[PDB]
Amino acid sequence: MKAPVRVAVTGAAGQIGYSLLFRIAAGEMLGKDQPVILQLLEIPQAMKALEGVVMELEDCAFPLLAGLEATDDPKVAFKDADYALLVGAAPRKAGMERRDLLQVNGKIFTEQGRALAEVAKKDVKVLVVGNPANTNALIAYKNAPGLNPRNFTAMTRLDHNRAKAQLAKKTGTGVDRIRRMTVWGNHSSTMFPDLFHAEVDGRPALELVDMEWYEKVFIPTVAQRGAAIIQARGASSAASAANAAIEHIRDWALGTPEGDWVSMAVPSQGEYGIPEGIVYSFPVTAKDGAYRVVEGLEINEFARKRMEITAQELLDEMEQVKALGLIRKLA
Amino acid sequence: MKAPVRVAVTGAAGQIGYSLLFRIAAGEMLGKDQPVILQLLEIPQAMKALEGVVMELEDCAFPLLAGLEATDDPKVAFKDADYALLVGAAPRKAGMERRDLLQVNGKIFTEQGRALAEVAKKDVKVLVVGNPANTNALIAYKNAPGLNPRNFTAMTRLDHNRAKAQLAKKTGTGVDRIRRMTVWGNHSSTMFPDLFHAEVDGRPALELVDMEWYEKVFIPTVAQRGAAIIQARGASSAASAANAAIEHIRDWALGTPEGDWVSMAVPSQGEYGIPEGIVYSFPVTAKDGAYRVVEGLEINEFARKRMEITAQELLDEMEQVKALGLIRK
Repeated sequence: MKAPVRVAVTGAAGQIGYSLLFRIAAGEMLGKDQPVILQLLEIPQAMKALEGVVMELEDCAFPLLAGLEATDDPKVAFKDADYALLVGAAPRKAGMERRDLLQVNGKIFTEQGRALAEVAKKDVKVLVVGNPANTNALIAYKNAPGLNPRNFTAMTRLDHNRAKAQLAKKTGTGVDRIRRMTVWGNHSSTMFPDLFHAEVDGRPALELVDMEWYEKVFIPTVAQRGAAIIQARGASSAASAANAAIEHIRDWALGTPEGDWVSMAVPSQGEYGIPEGIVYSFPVTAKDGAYRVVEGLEINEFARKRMEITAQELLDEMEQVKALGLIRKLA
Repeated sequence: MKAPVRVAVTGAAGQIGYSLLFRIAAGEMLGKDQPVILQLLEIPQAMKALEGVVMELEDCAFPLLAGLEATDDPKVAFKDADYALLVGAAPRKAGMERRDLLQVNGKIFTEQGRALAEVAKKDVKVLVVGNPANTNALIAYKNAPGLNPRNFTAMTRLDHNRAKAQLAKKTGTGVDRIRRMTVWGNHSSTMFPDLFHAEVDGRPALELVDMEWYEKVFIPTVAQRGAAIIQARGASSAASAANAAIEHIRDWALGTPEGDWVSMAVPSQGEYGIPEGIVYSFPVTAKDGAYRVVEGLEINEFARKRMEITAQELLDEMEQVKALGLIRK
């Protein structure tokens, strides 16, 4: 009964894409009743590989895959898009330093932001996965005049899920009984996983674990988890990143469970005193493609200090992209 | 909710495994009401990577993942297993001839068949994915005394799906309207994709495409599709292979759609005159862990010829393993 929606995915031949696209086409992101048209973008040098990924998608005989098109043109990939998952960012290349990376990312997200504003649905839901996600999302929305800034988000859901997994393991409880986890701030080493409002089968997390464990073990382990995957596998955490992306879009589009919330990095409107405009991870609830920051939560000194550190890092990143003229102003 | 089932997967840190485990844990193989305990096997040198895969699975916070354990011991991985997906086979190392590969696979699938027979559930459902799948399944079940040979299968579902995809493309129809595709025989270059019974939106396939296209374009293209993916991506078709494994198990454990059938390589009981014992792909319907070959189908000359060629290849393969004393002569 449902008309197809168009889902654009960039970096489509890369490792995250390879773990992402099949689950999307299977109906895992937007529902088993929702046909999808996949509009896939790569850089020119990866188009040959992308055509291979297209063949594999065909070879799954997915009943919900109502359309499938690969392109190297963002204005084609984003045409009439209902969702856009911006996975492809500047590749790490030998010789490239931070400022070089910033400029390449600046070009990518300026171009993609502009393309989205020109050709996508006005209510396109955008998720930036490619690193540095929060600041790339800022560049994208600032260069998408005519689109609601709050339709641009960045992914902290992988950190959020990692935090839930660590808490479940420590408390010996099923991860499905962990609620109200929050990761605040930047998708970076300064992220703040918040246990002060989290619940384990209805019980406050900090009645089951102590502050020493929280500070000395939990926080660093969540921060280092991406590195841990690389050390073990010799490859980055593509499958769990793809899972997190699916969950981020799914919970935004289909809604968060009653009594629970999720983490999403979204343009700040001053909630919790976070500077307006920076893309900052907040606890949020969602219903029908719209989300709201969960306000009213008590913030103690431990939390405030960490929320402020990560806010400042985001402000520093913003100043650097402002200095490169990638955005005019934060406000 | 259903009581949890134990799903064993070998080669669990490899490419097919990486595309397979997350969708199993998400409930895509056995249903959204079916919790799964994943019991993962790797060779010792891959255990470090497998622990990394374990961490990634944890980091997905899957509500249905009721247990998760990694091991290098088949008797641990297969313990109380309800399903066993045998993905890891002999790796292609420089300097190894076919005979060397056969010896290594013989060891692997003898050991795993014996382990399954010793420690898995008596009704464990087994799917061999690792190449050469049909013959590896033969070695496995022949060395699995006390287990129903009919519970040992090999995967031709990827060829099946590729065939449906090609027919949908050619006819300009949705792949969801392709029914009754069959791939017969070996998962090899001699496999036979059968359009004589296939239907496109209820219409016989061969009323929409002609025999010239079938023989000259369709068959070679399905046969070469794995090579096509490698040439394009620089890597094998891991994600679509994983998808095919999931569907093979899903349609077997749950059931095939009314009026439709799927392809599964199963130990032959002489259906269609196919020699007995060899693991051969047939059209089958299934439900609740049991399949039945669709019998009574009209087999014309074009089909018969190709069905016999691939049967003979499997017989030759069987004679190879018997001569190495891998199964009883």
